Amino acid sequence: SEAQSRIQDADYATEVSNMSKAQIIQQAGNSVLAKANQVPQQVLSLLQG
Amino acid sequence: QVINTNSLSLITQNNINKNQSALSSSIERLSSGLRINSAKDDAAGQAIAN
Amino acid sequence: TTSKAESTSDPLAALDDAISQIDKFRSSLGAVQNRLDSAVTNLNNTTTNL
Amino acid sequence: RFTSNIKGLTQAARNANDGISVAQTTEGALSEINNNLQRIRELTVQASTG
Amino acid sequence: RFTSNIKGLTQAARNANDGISVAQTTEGALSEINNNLQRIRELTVQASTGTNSDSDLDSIQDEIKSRLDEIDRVSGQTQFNGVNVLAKDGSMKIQVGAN
Repeated sequence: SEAQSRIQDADYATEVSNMSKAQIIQQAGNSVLAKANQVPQQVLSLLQG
Repeated sequence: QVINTNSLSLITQNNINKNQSALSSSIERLSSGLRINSAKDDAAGQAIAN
Repeated sequence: TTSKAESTSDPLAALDDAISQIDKFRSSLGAVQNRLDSAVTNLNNTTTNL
Repeated sequence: RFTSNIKGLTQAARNANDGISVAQTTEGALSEINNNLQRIRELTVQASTG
Repeated sequence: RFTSNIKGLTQAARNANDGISVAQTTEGALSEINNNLQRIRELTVQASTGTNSDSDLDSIQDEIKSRLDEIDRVSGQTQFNGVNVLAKDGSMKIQVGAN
């Protein structure tokens, strides 16, 4: 039983940190997506319209 | 200088998509408590556990 | 039309073989899943670049 | 030609996603069958005793 | 003469940009192939251990073969405008000048 615990039963410390990092990177990617989408209208300003 | 068809926001979307799989796997692993939930992980370890 | 049935000769070994077969099928499906995931990633990168 | 290529590749990506879905469904069913055979093995081990 | 030169230079600039693009595509394909080979190496490092039954070796070999078949499919599959970048050991020339 102890042996089977060594293959199953993922040690929580690794994936809690992995989840925190993944969520942080996801939020960062969302922010970068919004900010990059915020760019194009520079040409609209360039048109004087 | 072009309208969003050469946009690098596509690259941002791609990176978000790659991160989404890791996020989902992390949450599912956290909920289950088992390292292997299906054979998409190490199938040999799953057979050994069985 | 009817034959008297006694038992299985080796009840445990046959069940172990069935477990082995089902585990091998698990492994095949898991490999297919991982390969499909890699294909999806490839296709996303290729369509972005193109 | 590039537009044709990108449209086809996107649609193929969705098709691969559907393939992953069907693989997941089959694997879940097989996992449950695995549990059922495991309990059958429990019962066999108990019943082999005299 | 100057008009001819500038027109040729603009065309060469677009050609060089197209070359950069095709290089990017090939690089992405190679990156993913190398990722798959990295997974192969990890699986082999696991499989070298002697604490495994032959069923474990069979499953590991099955997944290794599947992932190698993915390598082959991606290698023969990636194309850029009717040209397979990874199918031949050839050379691809880009005109970047006016002459």
